[PDB]
Amino acid sequence: GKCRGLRTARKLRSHRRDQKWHDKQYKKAHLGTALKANPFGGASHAKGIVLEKVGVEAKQPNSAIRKCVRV
Amino acid sequence: TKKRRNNGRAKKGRGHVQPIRCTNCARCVPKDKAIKKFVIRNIVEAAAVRDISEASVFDAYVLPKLYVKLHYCVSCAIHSKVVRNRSREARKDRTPPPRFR
Amino acid sequence: GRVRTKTVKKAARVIIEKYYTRLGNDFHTNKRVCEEIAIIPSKKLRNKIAGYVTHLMKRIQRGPVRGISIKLQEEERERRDNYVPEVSALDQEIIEVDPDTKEMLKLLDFGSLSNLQVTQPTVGMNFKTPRG
Amino acid sequence: KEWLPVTKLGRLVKDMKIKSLEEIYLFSLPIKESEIIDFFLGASLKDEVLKIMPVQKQTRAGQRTRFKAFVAIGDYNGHVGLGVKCSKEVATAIRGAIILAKLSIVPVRRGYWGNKIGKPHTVPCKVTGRCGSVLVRLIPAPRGTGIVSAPVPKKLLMMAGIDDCYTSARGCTATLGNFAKATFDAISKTYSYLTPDLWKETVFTKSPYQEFTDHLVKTHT
Amino acid sequence: SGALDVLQMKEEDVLKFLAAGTHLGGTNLDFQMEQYIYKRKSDGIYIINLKRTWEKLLLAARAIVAIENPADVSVISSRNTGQRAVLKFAAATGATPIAGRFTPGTFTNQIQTAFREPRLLVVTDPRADHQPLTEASYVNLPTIALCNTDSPLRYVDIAIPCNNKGAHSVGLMWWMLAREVLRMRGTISREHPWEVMPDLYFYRDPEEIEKEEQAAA
Amino acid sequence: VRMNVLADALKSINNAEKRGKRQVLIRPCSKVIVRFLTVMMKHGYIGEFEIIDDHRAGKIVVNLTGRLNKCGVISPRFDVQLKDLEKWQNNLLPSRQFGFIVLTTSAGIMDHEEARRKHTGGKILGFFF
Amino acid sequence: KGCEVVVSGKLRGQRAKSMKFVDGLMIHSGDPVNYYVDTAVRHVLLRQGVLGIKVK
Amino acid sequence: MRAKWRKKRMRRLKRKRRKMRQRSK
Amino acid sequence: MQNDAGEFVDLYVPRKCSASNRIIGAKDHASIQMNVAEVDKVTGRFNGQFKTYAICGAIRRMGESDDSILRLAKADGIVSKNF
RNA sequence: AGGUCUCGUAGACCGUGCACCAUGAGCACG
RNA sequence: CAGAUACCGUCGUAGUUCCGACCAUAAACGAUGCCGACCGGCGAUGCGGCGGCGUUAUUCCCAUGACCCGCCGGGCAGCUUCCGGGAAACCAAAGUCUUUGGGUUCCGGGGGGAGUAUGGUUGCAAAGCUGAAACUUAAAGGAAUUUGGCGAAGGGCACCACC
RNA sequence: UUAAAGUUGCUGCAGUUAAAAAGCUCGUAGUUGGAUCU
Ligand SMILES: [Zn+2]
Repeated sequence: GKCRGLRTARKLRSHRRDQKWHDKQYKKAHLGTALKANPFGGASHAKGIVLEKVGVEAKQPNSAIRKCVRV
Repeated sequence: TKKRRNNGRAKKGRGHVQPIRCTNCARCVPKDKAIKKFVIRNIVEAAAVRDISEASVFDAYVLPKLYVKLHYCVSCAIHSKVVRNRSREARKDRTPPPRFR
Repeated sequence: GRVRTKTVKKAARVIIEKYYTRLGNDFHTNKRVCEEIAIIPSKKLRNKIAGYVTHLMKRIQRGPVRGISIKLQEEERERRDNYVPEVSALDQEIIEVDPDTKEMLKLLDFGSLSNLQVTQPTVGMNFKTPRG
Repeated sequence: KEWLPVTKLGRLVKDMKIKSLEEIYLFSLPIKESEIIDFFLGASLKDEVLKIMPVQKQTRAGQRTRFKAFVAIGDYNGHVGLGVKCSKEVATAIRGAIILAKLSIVPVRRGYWGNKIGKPHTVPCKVTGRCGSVLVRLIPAPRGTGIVSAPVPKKLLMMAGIDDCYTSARGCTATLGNFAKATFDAISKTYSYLTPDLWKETVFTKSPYQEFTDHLVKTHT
Repeated sequence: SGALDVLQMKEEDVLKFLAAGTHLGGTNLDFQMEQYIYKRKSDGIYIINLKRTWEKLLLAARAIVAIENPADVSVISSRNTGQRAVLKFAAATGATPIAGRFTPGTFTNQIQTAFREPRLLVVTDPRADHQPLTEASYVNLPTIALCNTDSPLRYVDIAIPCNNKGAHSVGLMWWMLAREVLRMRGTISREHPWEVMPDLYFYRDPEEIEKEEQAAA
Repeated sequence: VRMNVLADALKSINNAEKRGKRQVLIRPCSKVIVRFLTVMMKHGYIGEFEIIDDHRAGKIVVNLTGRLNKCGVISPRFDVQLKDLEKWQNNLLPSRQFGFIVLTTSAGIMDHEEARRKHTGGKILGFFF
Repeated sequence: KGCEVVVSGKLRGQRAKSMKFVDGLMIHSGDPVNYYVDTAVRHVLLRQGVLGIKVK
Repeated sequence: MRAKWRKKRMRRLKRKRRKMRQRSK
Repeated sequence: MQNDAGEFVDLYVPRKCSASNRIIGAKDHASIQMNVAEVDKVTGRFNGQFKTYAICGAIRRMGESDDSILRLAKADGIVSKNF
């Protein structure tokens, strides 16, 4: 740290709180928007109903077509 | 990256320098950034000095000189061959070139 | 032109630095000397070697040496080194002494000597010619 | 088959007049040929190639690829060294790196942890090393701990004599040459540290170029 | 130099110093030369204390005679005023002279023909001969320099303060350094001078040589 | 402005130790500088030192000796327990076989070694090794 | 004193590339190239084409 | 595409969107 | 370096500088084994006595070592005190 | 009383200025 | 010009000028917060002070202004380096940092989305401050070498170039 | 989710050029405060 004083701790704690809040993975893990926008809803596995079968194209160096299912 | 120790000018404690206009161009260049040309010439130099010398009513009449000062923009200075570019180690020579002619 | 290559020059410096006592200043003598002491498979190479040997011999007898060393210690200037002049060129009866170094010698080991004299301070105006 | 010395130090080594390389390191005499090392030290010199990597510069002839080889040499109860050589062919680079590592070896001293009993095992203090942006720390360890590190400075530390250490690295460790050079610099700075038991006033013996002047004036020309 | 009164200014060494102009140096002062100086004279010339110069010369002569092999002393001169002096010094004491164009890697490249191993190095001027000093820094080689007031001080262990633009002072100090070395070695008695010629160490211009041989018989 | 005379003085003597100088000059003076350098004096790291006492805050001239690696100071003055002393010297001193750390005992200014056998502790000053 | 080999033709690929090793001194000009080096050119038959071998 | 004219076009788009919002309400 | 059992288990001790009391590494090639000779008290001739001094490389390359030689010689007694 | 003072050489610029530039179908081998 | 509502030329509104009322944005950059301590040299510059041969406002005497030789303190700056640092450009600070703590404000966490949406706030307006998310990506970037490529500047050679 | 992350840095990160010091200044809280008393 830089602000180095004996009788100060809440300035360091508030600065650490703001710098930890100003992150990416901590902001994803500690907000409800990332869990709301997740299709699984925070679950490892989920069940669904197959309704379409389609085929998507691959990227530019790798030339193939992949079989995928709309669920 | 950083090219020169200074910034292409001589401003060190000013911040703002009164801009001037170019001669060939009309660029608003700052005064310490523009290349300054001060040339001392006369009215006639070699093709008419003797022709005036035996056509003057005053003997030993010295020809008057013309004194002008030129301000050059950097693009106009390179384009008119006034100043060239050197290498990395040879850039830090503040001495003028030897004016032999 | 007649600019010769490195191998004839290197042979010439080697044979000059190795042989100086039996080496002469005549071209046809040192041609046969170089044929007696060295093996050359050509003929124009012999001619170039002997010509460069003669040129460097006349160059080293003309004046100072700068390209090679000396083993005979260049006797044409060593004899001039061996002359001892009758005057020592340092024991002058009058030596120009500034009074500042005179007062420096008042306190070191000496007083006033016969060869020491005091001159008035010759400062006219200044020093340090204008450069900055 | 038989090595001919080209230096005065090599001549005194080959004359069996000098006893060991201990006083050569004491007087900090430089070594320029790879025969003092295997003349004094025996067959304990173990070599391990570290990494062979290609470097290239491009011309009209495509690009010219050269190989840089890292190797380490040194006995397992004593000295250690490192060498870098770049050449065209791989085995020539290996032999050149082996020679250049054999020239550049350094002595180390080993300290204790708590009690000064038995043979020394760990580093005497906390030394460091710098190469580029690679920072290597050498924390001493208690007896019977083992070196905890990346594989390359761990193998340098078992081949360097010691058997227990704690290490910590900061920077771009993935470049093996800078990291190995920083480790070699850190272990080479062991004698460049003041320790309070060495506060006795030093006594100067004769220089190794001085006892045998009459020998060398008629032996070495 | 020794506190005993046997090696001092007797009668005429200071006279030779004042005749050679050794006491005066350059017009610029280095910050390492604040104690090898008496006082600046007028018109900006610095006066060198001759007692300290003699004392440093005695110390350098002690360092020369301290070793026992005369072939391990190497003297260097690349300036045009000092080729003759080191050759006469090497003839006097048996040192190894290098006069003109000291090639780099002489003490480092062990496979070339110009590879010599010295134990003591003497140089004429540190400013013009920085290349032998940085080369000698790569080995365990002490250096002795006849340094000037304006000369920079780096990789120098024994520094003798004197002017170097005058060939007379350089030749005189080389001659008396050889004199002190031969006196302290045990070949020259101090009760009588051994002085064969003080101008034997002097560099002469070719025009002066021409007029000297024209005037002389 | 100047807020700690001990830190500035100790940084100055560290800079002159790295610079190879023989004698230094500390501009201010206090008791704690005198006690800190006399702990070093009794531990043999530093030989002679002097004090130039005028009618103001005096100056200190120290005759240094080449037995010093680095001297450090910790700001602010942290609280040290008896059970936290080994925790400090494990990650502050370069080794446990040498190096000393001093602290403000209620009985004098004194190092950690005697503080271990006097069963006491206090606020910290700095370290030297 | 010196050696030189060169192999031309297809070598692990569709295209043909000239592959060469050098070691030692090589002389290419003058009269003493006539009575020092020895040049041998020979054709080598493969199942995919021919290869040329020149040695000096 | 330098940032100055990109910012100018984005400012014009923002002005158009805002003035559409105030004509709508 | 001594152990508890009482043996010099350190393999060698390196030299210390005589001007700054610093240590000399094994690969620092800018050190000097300086040798200075004395003279007899009655004749000023060679006697055989040496006084060895050692200078580390940073003292050379940093700019001044001759003054350290003067302090060492005045401490030894070769250079007279008046200077 | 003479009549052509002696020696060496860059002393060089100067009605001189140029329109007309858009695009790249791809790309090995161990 | 293929295509100019572009480079170019001739006119030309609002402004460019002043007085008062507004907004608070720049490469507002030394792209380097503030105070204080320590650590090399050199040569000049501007201010104030101090000391010392000599010349001048004509010739003798004082201090004054001009000039020369040093010194002190503050400031804009310049050259060199194994003090040291840095990824390197380079740096007397960007040094005194794993041998990590002098005191104290603001601020950054891959690249976009995006200084965007929304809300608040200020403003007549233009806009200023505060300031996301969804989604997408394995790169985006900083220094420095080798032929390269210049509608970049020079230098050299050639009767398959010229005179 | 933890260590690796000295990539949240209190120990223990960075802010000339890689992400970065408000355009500058004043100023209330909070932070830090010269020497000296056995
Ligand atoms: Zn213009």
